[PDB]
Amino acid sequence: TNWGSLLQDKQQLEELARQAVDRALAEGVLLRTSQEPTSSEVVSYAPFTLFPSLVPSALLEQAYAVQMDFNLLVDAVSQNAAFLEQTLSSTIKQDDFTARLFDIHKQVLKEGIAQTVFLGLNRSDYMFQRSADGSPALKQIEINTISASFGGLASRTPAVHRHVLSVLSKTKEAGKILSNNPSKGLALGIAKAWELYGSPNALVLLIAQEKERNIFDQRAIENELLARNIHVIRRTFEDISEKGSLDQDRRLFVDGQEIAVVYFRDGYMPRQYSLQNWEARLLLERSHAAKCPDIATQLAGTKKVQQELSRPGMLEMLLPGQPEAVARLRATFAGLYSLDVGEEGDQAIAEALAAPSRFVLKPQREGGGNNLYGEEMVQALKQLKDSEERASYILMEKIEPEPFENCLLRPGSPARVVQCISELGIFGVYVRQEKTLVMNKHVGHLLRTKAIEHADGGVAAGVAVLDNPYPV
Amino acid sequence: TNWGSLLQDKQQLEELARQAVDRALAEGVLLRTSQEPTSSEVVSYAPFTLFPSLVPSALLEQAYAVQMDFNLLVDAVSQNAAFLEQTLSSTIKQDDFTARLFDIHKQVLKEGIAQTVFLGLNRSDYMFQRSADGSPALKQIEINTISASFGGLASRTPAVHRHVLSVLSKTKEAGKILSNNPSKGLALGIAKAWELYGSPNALVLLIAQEKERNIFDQRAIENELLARNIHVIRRTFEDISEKGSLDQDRRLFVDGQEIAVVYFRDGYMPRQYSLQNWEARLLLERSHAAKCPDIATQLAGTKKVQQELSRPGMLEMLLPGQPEAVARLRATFAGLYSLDVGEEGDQAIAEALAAPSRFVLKPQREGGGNNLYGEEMVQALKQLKDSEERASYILMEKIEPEPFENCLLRPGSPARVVQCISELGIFGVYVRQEKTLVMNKHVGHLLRTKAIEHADGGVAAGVAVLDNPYPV
Ligand SMILES: Nc1ncnc2c1ncn2[C@@H]1O[C@H](COP(=O)(O)OP(=O)(O)O)[C@@H](O)[C@H]1O
Ligand SMILES: Nc1ncnc2c1ncn2[C@@H]1O[C@H](COP(=O)(O)OP(=O)(O)O)[C@@H](O)[C@H]1O
Ligand SMILES: N[C@@H](CCC(=O)N[C@@H](CS)C(=O)NCC(=O)O)C(=O)O
Ligand SMILES: N[C@@H](CCC(=O)N[C@@H](CS)C(=O)NCC(=O)O)C(=O)O
Ligand SMILES: [Mg+2]
Ligand SMILES: [Mg+2]
Ligand SMILES: [Mg+2]
Ligand SMILES: [Mg+2]
Repeated sequence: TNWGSLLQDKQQLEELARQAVDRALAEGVLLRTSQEPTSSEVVSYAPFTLFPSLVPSALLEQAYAVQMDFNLLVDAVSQNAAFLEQTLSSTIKQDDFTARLFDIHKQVLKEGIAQTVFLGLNRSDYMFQRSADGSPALKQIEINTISASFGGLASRTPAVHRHVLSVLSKTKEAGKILSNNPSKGLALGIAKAWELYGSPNALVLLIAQEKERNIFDQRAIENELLARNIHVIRRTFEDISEKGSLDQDRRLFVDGQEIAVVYFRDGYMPRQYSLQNWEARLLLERSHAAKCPDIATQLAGTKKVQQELSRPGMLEMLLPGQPEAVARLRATFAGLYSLDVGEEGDQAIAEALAAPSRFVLKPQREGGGNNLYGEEMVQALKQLKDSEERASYILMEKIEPEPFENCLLRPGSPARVVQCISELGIFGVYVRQEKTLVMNKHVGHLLRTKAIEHADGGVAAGVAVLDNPYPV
Repeated sequence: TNWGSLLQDKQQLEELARQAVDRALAEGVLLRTSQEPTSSEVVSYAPFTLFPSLVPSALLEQAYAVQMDFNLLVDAVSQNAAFLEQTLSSTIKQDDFTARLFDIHKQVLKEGIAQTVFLGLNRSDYMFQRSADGSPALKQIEINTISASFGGLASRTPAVHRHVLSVLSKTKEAGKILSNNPSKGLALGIAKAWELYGSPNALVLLIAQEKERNIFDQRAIENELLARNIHVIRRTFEDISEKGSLDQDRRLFVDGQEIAVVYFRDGYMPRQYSLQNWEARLLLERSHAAKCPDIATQLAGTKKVQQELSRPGMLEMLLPGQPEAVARLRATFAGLYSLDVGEEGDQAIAEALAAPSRFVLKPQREGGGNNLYGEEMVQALKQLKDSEERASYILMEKIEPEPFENCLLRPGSPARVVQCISELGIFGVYVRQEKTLVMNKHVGHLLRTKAIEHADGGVAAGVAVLDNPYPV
């Protein structure tokens, strides 16, 4: 178990790190370099821990047992239009980006949805909260419903931790690492959706920007598709505007080829959309191809929607008659507070101002680097208290897991032995034809770990690194 | 079959190349960059063809059916001391490098061989000669008995060619690519040798320079060892001099750890040895650890020894009573000429001077970039004719295979559609305890291809790229 003990001897560290890095590159745990995000002529290893972080087996089991419930929940939200408008009514007057996303959802609702096949590829993230007894409890940090990444690379890292332990003759521990293959499962969902669309020669369209350091993780899904004779074409929103078009039955065509599924790897942040990219996203949502996620499902992944769902009776109204599901889901909720104009918002603000190390302030963003904490959160709250703008955020109880030592490897920086905390993610996959759920599953996990000084996180954002859960 | 047809459309080429490269990096077909040969912080794909080159199945079968014979042959040569001294008697007065190798072999013979376990990991290379009928015939180019590389990377590229064909929906052709796993087999030989040495905690010592772009191909063998709980330590000759020592029973110790097998990845060229590296190689050959190859076996891989073995009755005297083996081996020999002082040497020189595009002039070197052809060969022959120095070389019939179009991918250069020729290699593995052959096998193949303008070759030397034999 204890890694700290293996991290005190320096010559041995340098050697195990050398071992890990070479095995990681051989297993395909790669990213393009930051200096040339459009080129695969040169690449490096994605950041990762030297050893797999210990994770309570019961919590890992618990995270897995609630994924099917969260896939149901996200899918009920995306279909209940009144819930989404009421939930986001205040956010959309203050947040341009949520307004545009919501406005596409509205135009689409208006014209009628062309698509008849629906699917979600997501990742639900949790932390381990020290509880009353002392028992760590599984608490949800967020749910990611657009461009849920790192499932390809995560299938490749276990071999890397087994290797590091083998070098030290810890064959027992090496043997306990869990094998994990999420990209197979994510791919199977797009496969199912393609099958159901029903056009033998239609392609899966992957939406990605040209500067994309994480191409290998996307290629992994493409490899699993390609093995089942489903072809993917990669294109940017700009490409869609120049070459995407709808036929008479609203079929999407790209370069004359028919698209069955639109898998988004881009478009979860405002910086990714110019005026024309917004038209291309509307164009894709208006089409008959299955969308991954469709625009409503992307709205279901907002932090505001997450906060609303914790209010008593909210789970019950979305998943009526499903009390055990309701319970599994609710056990994972930590404190979530609306900051809308009103008494509840005023109270949450006063609590955050009184004990700022215990809350996080979150805008309706995705992908890391956008939440506010401690000093910045305090300063922002003091300006937001009296502004309508407050409605663009939500406030949340900070989980503060017990820190454990590990060693982080990131290209270009020396191996770093430090106190770290992890975040456990479970990938979910579901597909529905009209209103019948045809596939609903969990497909694997992702443990992301970071050095203790980072309030925020995310691998693509440069903070957390890839890891594997060592069951204890 | 015909690749030329898929190489005429430019937008599609750029796209299949992009596909191949990304799949190649994901499968671990890597080299460190040339600018930082000591760092794995950044890497690229090893050069490779876009499609697998067509290879006559009968010749590929033939190359495989003679490997066990060549392993026997190389092993008989390394044990027959009179043959080696007589063969190399003239070379050693003119070639310092062969003199030093030979001198270590002599000192070791003198002190008596400490080692009791012997093994060879090699690669026998052939080209396809247009023959009388028109039928291509398998002809040996050389046999590589020291640092026989690219067996790890070759286990990884088939998935890459299957991918490229799959993208084009040629599932039939993709299905014909042969799976290949030489590093498993090479590793099994060092494993056998370690087993036989018999010390549970002794390590396999890999001799490699610090600047080594091909580390991943070496790590592949280390991975297979590590999976069988055999540990490898990587060290340079300089490290051996500073920290290697022999005990009383001539046991090799490195940093206090006992070495069972010495696997050479360096030391096949004079530039790799300073005066102290020469002492370290002698020190390792004097030891009780199994050597891969041992110094005599390295001498058995010289081009001069190859030339001598083609003389009538020479195979017969090395492998007495083995006529079918003799025949399989002899069928692969092309014309080989001694250039020693004397009538035969004068005649070969006159033939080479009369038709220089048909011969190659070879020094006793290894690894590519050292032979002489056409203009340089002619100029060298005119100076060597009357010199004692002529004995440092041998002359050989050039094989001129039919060229076929393929596309070569090399990092930093645009995909290049060109006429190419291939070289088929078969990896051999054998182990012997005292005088009993305990393992003798072929373990996989390596197809190396190059653009037609290159007289010479080799992947590490920058000319040939990795490929796969498409059986026709
Ligand atoms: N409630 C929380 N307790 C602890 N850390 C949190 C909490 N909320 C957010 N974070 C930290 O910030 C990171 C990013 O926040 P997140 O809610 O997941 O939004 P994003 O969609 O930007 O990832 C998390 O992975 C975690 O490191
Ligand atoms: N006899 C030959 N016919 C054709 N090409 C040859 C011949 N001999 C050498 N070469 C070319 O030069 C390369 C290097 O020669 P080789 O004999 O294999 O020595 P090295 O040990 O340097 O590889 C070969 O892979 C091939 O491209
Ligand atoms: N361009 C990347 C990044 C997308 C991204 O960061 N996705 C978020 C959901 S919005 C996530 O899964 N990131 C995980 C990680 O960064 O830790 C892609 O498709 O890989
Ligand atoms: N440093 C390299 C290069 C050694 C080398 O070039 N080996 C030769 C035998 S001397 C060979 O197999 N080379 C094949 C290739 O370059 O095509 C190593 O261990 O990989
Ligand atoms: Mg997150
Ligand atoms: Mg998120
Ligand atoms: Mg050669
Ligand atoms: Mg050679």
